[PDB]
Amino acid sequence: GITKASLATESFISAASFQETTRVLTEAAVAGKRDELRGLKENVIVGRLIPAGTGYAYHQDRMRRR
Amino acid sequence: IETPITANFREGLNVLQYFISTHGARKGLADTALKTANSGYLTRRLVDVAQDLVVTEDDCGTHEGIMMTPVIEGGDVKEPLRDRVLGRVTAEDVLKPGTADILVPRNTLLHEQWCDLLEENSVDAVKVRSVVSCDTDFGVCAHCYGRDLARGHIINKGEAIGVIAAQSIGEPGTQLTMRSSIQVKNKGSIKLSNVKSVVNSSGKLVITSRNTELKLIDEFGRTKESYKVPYGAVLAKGDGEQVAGGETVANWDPHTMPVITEVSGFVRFTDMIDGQTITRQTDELTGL
Amino acid sequence: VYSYTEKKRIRKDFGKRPQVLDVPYLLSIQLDSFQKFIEQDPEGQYGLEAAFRSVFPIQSYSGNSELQYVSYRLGEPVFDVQECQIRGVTYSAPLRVKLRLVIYEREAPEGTVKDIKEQEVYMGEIPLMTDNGTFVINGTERVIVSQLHRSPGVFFDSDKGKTHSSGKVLYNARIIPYRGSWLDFEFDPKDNLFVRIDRRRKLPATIILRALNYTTEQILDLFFEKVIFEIRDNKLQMELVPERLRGETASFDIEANGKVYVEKGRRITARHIRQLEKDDVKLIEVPVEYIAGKVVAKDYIDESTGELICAANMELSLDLLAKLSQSGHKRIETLFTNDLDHGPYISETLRVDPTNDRLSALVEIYRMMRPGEPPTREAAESLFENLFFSEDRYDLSAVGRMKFNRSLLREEIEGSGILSKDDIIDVMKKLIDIRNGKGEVDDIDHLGNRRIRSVGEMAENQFRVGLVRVERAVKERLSLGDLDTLMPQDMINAKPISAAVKEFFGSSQLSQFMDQNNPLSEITHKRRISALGPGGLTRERAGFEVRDVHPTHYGRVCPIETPEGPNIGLINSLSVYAQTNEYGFLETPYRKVTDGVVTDEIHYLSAIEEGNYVIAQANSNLDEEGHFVEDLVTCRSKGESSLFSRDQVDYMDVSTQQVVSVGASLIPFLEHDDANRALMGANMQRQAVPTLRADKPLVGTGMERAVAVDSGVTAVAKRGGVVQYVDASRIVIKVNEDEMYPGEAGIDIYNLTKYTRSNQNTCINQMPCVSLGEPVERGDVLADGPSTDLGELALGQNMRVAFMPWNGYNFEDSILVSERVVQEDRFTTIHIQELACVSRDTKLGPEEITADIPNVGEAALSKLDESGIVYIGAEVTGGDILVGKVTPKGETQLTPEEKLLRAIFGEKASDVKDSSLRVPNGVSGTVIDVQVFTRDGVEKDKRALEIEEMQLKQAKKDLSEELQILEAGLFSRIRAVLVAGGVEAEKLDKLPRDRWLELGLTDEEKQNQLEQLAEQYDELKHEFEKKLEAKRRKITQGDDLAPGVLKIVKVYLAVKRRIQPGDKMAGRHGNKGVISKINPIEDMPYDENGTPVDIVLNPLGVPSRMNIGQILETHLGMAAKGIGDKINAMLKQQQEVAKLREFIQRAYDLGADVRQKVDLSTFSDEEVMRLAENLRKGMPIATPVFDGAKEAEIKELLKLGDLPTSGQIRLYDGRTGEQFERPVTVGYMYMLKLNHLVDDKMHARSTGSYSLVTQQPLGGKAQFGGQRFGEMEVWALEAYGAAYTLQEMLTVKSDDVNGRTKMYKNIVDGNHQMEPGMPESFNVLLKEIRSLGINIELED
Amino acid sequence: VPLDGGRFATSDLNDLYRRVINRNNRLKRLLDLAAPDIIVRNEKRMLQEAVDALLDNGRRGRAITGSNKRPLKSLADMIKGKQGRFRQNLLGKRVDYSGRSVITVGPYLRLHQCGLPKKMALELFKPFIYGKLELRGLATTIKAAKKMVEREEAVVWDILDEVIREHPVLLNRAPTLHRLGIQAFEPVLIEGKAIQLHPLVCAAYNADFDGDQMAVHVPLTLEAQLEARALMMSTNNILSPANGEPIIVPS
DNA sequence: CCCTGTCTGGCGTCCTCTCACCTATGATCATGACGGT
DNA sequence: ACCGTCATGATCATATTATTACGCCAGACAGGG
Ligand SMILES: [Zn+2]
Repeated sequence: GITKASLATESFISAASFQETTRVLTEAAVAGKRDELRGLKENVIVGRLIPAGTGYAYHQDRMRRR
Repeated sequence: IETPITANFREGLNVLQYFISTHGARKGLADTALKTANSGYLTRRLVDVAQDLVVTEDDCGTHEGIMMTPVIEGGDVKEPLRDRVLGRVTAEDVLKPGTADILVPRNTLLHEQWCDLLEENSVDAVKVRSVVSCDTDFGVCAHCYGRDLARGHIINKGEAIGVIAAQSIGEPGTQLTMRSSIQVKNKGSIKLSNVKSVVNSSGKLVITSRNTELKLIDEFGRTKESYKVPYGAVLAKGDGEQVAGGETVANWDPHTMPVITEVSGFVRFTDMIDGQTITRQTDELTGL
Repeated sequence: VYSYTEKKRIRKDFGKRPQVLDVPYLLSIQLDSFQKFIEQDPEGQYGLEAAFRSVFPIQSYSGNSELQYVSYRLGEPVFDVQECQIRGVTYSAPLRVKLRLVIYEREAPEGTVKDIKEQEVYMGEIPLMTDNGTFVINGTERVIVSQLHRSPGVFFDSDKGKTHSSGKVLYNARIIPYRGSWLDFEFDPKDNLFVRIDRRRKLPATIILRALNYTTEQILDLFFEKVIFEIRDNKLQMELVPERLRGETASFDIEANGKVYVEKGRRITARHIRQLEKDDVKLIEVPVEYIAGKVVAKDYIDESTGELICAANMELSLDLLAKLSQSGHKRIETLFTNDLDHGPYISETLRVDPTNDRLSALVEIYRMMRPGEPPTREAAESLFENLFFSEDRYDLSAVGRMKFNRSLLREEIEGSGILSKDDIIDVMKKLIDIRNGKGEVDDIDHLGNRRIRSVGEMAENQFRVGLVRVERAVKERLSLGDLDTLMPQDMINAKPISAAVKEFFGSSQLSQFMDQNNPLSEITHKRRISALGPGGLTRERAGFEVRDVHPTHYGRVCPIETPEGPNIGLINSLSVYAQTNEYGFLETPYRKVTDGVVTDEIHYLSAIEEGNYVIAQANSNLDEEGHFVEDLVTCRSKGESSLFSRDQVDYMDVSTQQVVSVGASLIPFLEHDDANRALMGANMQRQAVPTLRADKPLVGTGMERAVAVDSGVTAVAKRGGVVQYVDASRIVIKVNEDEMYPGEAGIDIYNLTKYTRSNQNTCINQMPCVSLGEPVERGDVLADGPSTDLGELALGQNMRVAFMPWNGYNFEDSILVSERVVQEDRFTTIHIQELACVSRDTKLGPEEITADIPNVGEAALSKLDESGIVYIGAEVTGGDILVGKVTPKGETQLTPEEKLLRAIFGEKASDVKDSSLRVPNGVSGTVIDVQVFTRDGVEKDKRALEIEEMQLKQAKKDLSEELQILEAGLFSRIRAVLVAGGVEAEKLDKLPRDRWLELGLTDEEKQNQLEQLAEQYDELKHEFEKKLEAKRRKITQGDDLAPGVLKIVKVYLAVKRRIQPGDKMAGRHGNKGVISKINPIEDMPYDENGTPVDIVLNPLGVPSRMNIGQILETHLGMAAKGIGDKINAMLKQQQEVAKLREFIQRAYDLGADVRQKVDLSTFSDEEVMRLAENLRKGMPIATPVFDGAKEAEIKELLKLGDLPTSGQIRLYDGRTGEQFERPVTVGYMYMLKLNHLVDDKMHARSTGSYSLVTQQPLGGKAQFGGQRFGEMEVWALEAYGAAYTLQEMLTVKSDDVNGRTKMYKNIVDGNHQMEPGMPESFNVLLKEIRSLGINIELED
Repeated sequence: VPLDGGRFATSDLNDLYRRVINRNNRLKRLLDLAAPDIIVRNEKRMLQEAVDALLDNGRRGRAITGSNKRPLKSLADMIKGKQGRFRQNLLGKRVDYSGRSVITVGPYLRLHQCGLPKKMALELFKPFIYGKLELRGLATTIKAAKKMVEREEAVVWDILDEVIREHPVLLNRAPTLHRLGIQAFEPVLIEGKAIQLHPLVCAAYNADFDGDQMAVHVPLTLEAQLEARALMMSTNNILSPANGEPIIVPS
């Protein structure tokens, strides 16, 4: 279901901007999880270009130049 | 309430009629002012499950996609195929309903001109590409989404479709509310699906399958009606037959589950002993 | 006959039903409750005496001392209301209490105390109520709002359907005490019976029945009947009453008297019961399988062994029968446990019980209350006697005992406040009866179960909580000191009492700030039945049913006036005629319809007495005697409307206005509006603003005079008489002699309230409306208030409206207004703002109020005096300096080095930062009142002494005018005395006023009268002198301030706003609208007479938003103005009074059987000219709510004027000058300006201040802030492909500080470019997550 | 920070940290004081509960409180909830160069332009006006320009009509549900104090004119002006994205 | 040992505007007014 | 009129109890056929 599916994501900021932050931050902390940003709300949190709209060319460029 | 409000607003409502009116309107204001919270929380859950999904390819390179048919509840055909397969790219190439013709090719967007050439040929159902069958890792390819919907063309490489989709489902959350036998209507041809049947002694084709779908196909090829016929019903008609508009074609009794047979012969009571297994209840008002 | 202000302008009145009970005093809830609270009340209850007699006498911890209670008394307040609002004090009264201390001796607490002491003691300050019904807490006039909560008593609810997911309903029985521990009996799906106390852990219910010292034999004696088995020679025979066998299938062939009655396999019919009870069958025969599961009642013991044969509440087997049969018992008592009739709920409950006696039950109850501690029999007895059975911790009120006896079908409604054994046993009996299928459950929203608290009861409860804290303190101190040496003011201290009552009146959830911008808004905020607050429900949790109008709100709580939004139906408003019962419920008047005749006696029914009887509807036709003219009449029996016969009715409603409130009974044609639009119309009629010259409603309901006079904005005459001196400041009434006291000679002075600030920044003015030499009657208006006119209620103004689409400028709901409206200055209102400048003492130095300001111009300071505080009456704009204040700062770390350096320069060089009080951004207006509050011991500057001399001369001149005009009336009485019995016609007025008091006269009542008037003269002289000295010592002395503030300068601006595109106007039916274009005069659609229409509405709002009442109001307003134009035509031609009398009489008859029936033949040729002087701007018409003016009466009144019958005039155009096709509707609608103006919402920000913890801009308008680019807007920009717009929308424009300074340099140099960086609030997120044990980083 | 007065309105975290440090100092002194076993067990237990109350208050039994009965807000309550950092300061932010006022009709407009008042226009475009004033040469330092627009002389309105001309703004109605609730217009200056909004566009915003309010936002940088003209312009949103139906239907 | 009531936690709409208001106390040196010489 | 006594206001650390009245809806837990 949609709230169990958005809280079970491979990106803990996406699952922490949404409902309960305690459960998700302890699960991510004891798992040692890492957030390869790669979505819209991680980049709205961290303050950069959205990887969808005009910023999709910027993220193509950055993903190409690694 | 069994006593209505016989006075309109140009005539005056008296006191009791206005008080019953206030019952009916206070319920509506409470429903909107509490409905809006669930509508907003639904939009939030939807844009946070979507949140990631970006059109990131141009073709996933597949041949799978869902089978768009017109939807029919049992009344007249509710939503036509041109509402469901408008601007969605076909999965395999649609055969023209005559015989084995390449009417449309296998990766064409179906805009209004293609949908009119679909409606002229009375095309049954289209196997079309759906987003849930997209093979793209981490995103949706540009063909399996479909038309842009506010642009005439296909979706561009990039445009966030998860967020516009989540907003478009959750945005009408305010307008939504919060709190015998089969009689045919039109005149056409009969077809049966999921059917295993047998002819009774009288002639009415009874069915030995519970899950039988009774379709009414017209003289053109498209499916215009559909119904669900239970296990053991008295069908007035048969397979492939032509009927008249309004003629009863089905009959059953839902309060009496039929234990009808396939063959004939004599009846024996196997493991039926009166006193422990079955009981003797002679009827009061009839005697049988 | 009519009162003299009702001969000024007599309102035309339609309406058919002759009234029998007039509208009561609309503020009776507040005033009657608080009069019930504070008054010397004998016989114990109610009031403060209930608290002082329930918490006292405080007796000590066995020290034989006791602090008992005598009486109480409130002294006068030190400050009256006006000085209290000006200065800022509470409006309180000191509560003196006479307490007594007694101290008993040793070995005899029934012996003599050695010493007593009775004395006066100070405790608390309770705030009094003003005559308007409001409190003044800290200079701001506040209202405590009535609460609607659950009635104390038993309550049998049914948890229907939802539990256990199998449809088996539960039943709980919540006992709701007024003060103490709750008690919930309930069931469970195993059909066991479970008690709980205050929502704690759950126990089986009969554990409390053992706690009341019941043995189990007595419990089964109570909760079941008995079945008798007699062992008489054959198969253990049975006593049988066949009523238990109603529908049971027997296991054998029941025969008796040698006759087969009942067959095996069949059930016992009712006629077989009749056979067995007709033949009087007693003993029948049972098999050995019949008592295989029968449950024994009491214990049987064997006499030989001394053991127990079978325990109580146990099923019987073969061996138990074999044991008790050979022990000598012939009688066997069992229980009847049926499927439908009587379940064994008590029996299964006792089988779940582990306890066996009183002690174990008390131990288990003591253990579920306080978990995990050693119980002791004394502690368990003390706890269970202090839960329910003590006068201290448990108290149903009289309301609670009434509901608890009524809902258990008792007789006496009087009982103790504590429970007993019979009470809990009757609760369990009624719960088992409801489970058995007979009797009904009780709904919650039924208004026989919703009590109304008010100001008096809630203040009593908060005062009682203060008293139980102070009895903790007094029990501490009384037995821990030396006696006798102390007095009962060293023990009791006034801090918790005053803290409790000051916290309740100061900040509660029900002591709220009065919405005061309108007389209507006052008088409908004081009448409010809020469901929220302490003890009630909350907005974001509940619910569905409580937000819905129950069928018993009819005539108690208004159905249509409630705030839409998050709390609909919780902020209910009380109706017009609805009183409050003795206990606290709601009651409403009715008319006792005896068998044929509607008797005109009123008779108050509550919410549960209404249900049993049958009530006729309000507007039922009756022919002059009371006989109902139909033979089917619409009535309502038990919450359900129907059609009943002519003479089975028992009550009729009083008047047809009683379902609605006073907010929504000033709406004309209410019966034509759909209820949503009537709701929005009543709410916006509450939200109006007072204009400059309020006019009148042409189409009212006649309810305006009750709302105006019964509020407190007009100056109602106390004693009637003759006016002597009218002025814009004061009004002097000379009291008539047939209304007048013998002593205290008496001519009254009304000091009006001129331009001062309301709470909503409006301008609460009072204008005198009487002439000079004019008679006034007792109970009559003298001075109109804000939004009043001649004692009526004029909220907005009435303007010429047309319904037509006009070139798109009224598209959705907009309004288009001619410039003729703004030229007439008719929507110009007066606001008063109160700007304040405090001057504190910092630790860098004190601040000054000097006029010298660093780095400003002399032209900016020319509006100041030599003292630095602005003159009275200088029109300022935004940015002008009102109070020149500079920060007295600096301080260069003291020391000798700097000590000798300060001598050279001298004083302060420039260590004064500029922090003056300035006008807010974008207003104007006039400085009308300046106050200077100064701490005593600080030098008062020049303008402070100037204001003190001004107020001192004003007070002395005003009190001298009081004494002078009062003694002018007194000497005018003295002259009237001396003429009778010893006249000096021409001799008296030559000899002086001193030698009138000592002139001789005959010893009669006249000489005694002279002695009375003389001593009243001398007493008023001495009283004048002492109160002048008291007023001077109140003015000249210092003022209390906050700790560490030197002086406060307050400046009152009076802004005078106007109209503009963007304001919100609305009618009285829900037709809102932003006024969209202020057209010139010429563009308006005019008609074939010449007059332009003022406002062009939009027709398309009528068929969807179904408020058809505004079009009938428009047509009747045009009829009213047609009569007014014909009066203006018959008066402008200077016609004699005969033709005016003819036409006014024809315009006042005009209808069906109506109530008005005036005649002008008793107005005598001078009042008719003045009545026509008041009717020439239109004729006011009353239209009561549900008994209004029908269509044919509007047509007949439009025929009296020469207007067209259909109401529609053909209208030309202003632009083209050619006719609009299909003639349009014009008329007058009474439209209101709302105070949602557009130069209070408009705001803009380039770059302002930034917040401190997260470097983002501030929020609001007063703080110069930026609009919240919220979360859904971020989603809407993700939904496009706008990526750079969102990046600068949440990095550059908002948060990143180096990013935004780079941005500002780049914008002022022309280079549109952003250097992005990181949000600083994300670094705040890193520090808050990192401040836990979590290690968040940034890789690479 | 102190509020208006002479006292400091202290935060809740300072109460939490100050209690943990008070208890930790007491426990060091006791462990120093060689107290018996009970002392140290209650002391360490009070420290455990103090730390557990600092981190996530109220997850243990009934939460501690300072004033008056309301519990005080801890670190986890600075993160979680509707008013934490995610939902209140990182997903939604307060925003400079933004404005808000009551809307009204103005039917003379073309559907790519909206009316915008002169007072709001001179406040939202202060840096562009400063840059324009410094380009002409009328003034010298920045102060002079801020005095000029604080006085509002006769020459800054031509400057304002030359910074408006081709510069779109984002109008936004306050409950934005779908993407058609943020649309970009070109301003046309209004004598008045109310945003004039083209009527057809109202059916997209669900905006009637019964007292509604809208916010204006200014695209500062150049890529944002181009995104407002090329993606978010009101001429570009004539079909609703939920279907194929036109959203500029005449109402 | 697989169903099962029962208990515990965790959600519950966005944007805006106006107003008022944040424990009690228990103990003592030193200032301040009152009375005798 | 000066000297001595009762009274009354500053600064200052001390550290937590006798109310209940949402409505689902998952998720974990002891109980028992
Ligand atoms: Zn695909």
